Amino acid sequence: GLSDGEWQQVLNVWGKVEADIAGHGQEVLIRLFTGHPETLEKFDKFKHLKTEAEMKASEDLKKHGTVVLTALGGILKKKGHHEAELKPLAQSHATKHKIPIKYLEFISDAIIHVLHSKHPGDFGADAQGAMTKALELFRNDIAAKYKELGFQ
Ligand code: HEM
Repeated sequence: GLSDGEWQQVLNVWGKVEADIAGHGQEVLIRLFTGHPETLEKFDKFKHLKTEAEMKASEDLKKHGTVVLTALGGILKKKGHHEAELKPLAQSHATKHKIPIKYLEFISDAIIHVLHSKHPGDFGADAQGAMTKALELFRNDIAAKYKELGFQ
């Protein structure tokens, strides 16, 4: 649960992402894959990537980063009223992709890391607080659907 002022911070930060969605999406995925190499094994289309240089050169990885962040941005713009947008993603991630909730924690922290890396000194303590709360809400509502499905 976020206040109006917190949502305002979230959507202000998101404007930074929307200025270069593919570059942010690329770096988020590279941070996830290099920090947590077990996550790469969930992607049949990226498992061939052995080095970060290969990851950086991959146009399909940048494409997938655009898909991921476009979906997250659509959810964030709902300011918590995201049941319809979140349900299909929870279902596909539990039943088809088999993504444990832990990996959603990993990517949440990766988003925070990339924001500081690309906007050093321009991602303030209030903005980090609000973004973290928004990603926690997203993860918690997915977790509720995972529990319904019995997925671990
Ligand atoms: C911010 C969180 C994320 C968002 C919004 C997101 C969004 C999406 C979307 C929109 C798709 C395509 C449609 C679908 O299959 O449902 C997708 C595919 C996928 N997601 Fe996620 N995702 C997230 C996190 C992750 C994480 C953490 C992993 C794994 C570590 C992951 C693994 C996958 C895989 C394996 C695919 C299928 C890729 C394919 O082969 O083309 N997702 N995701």
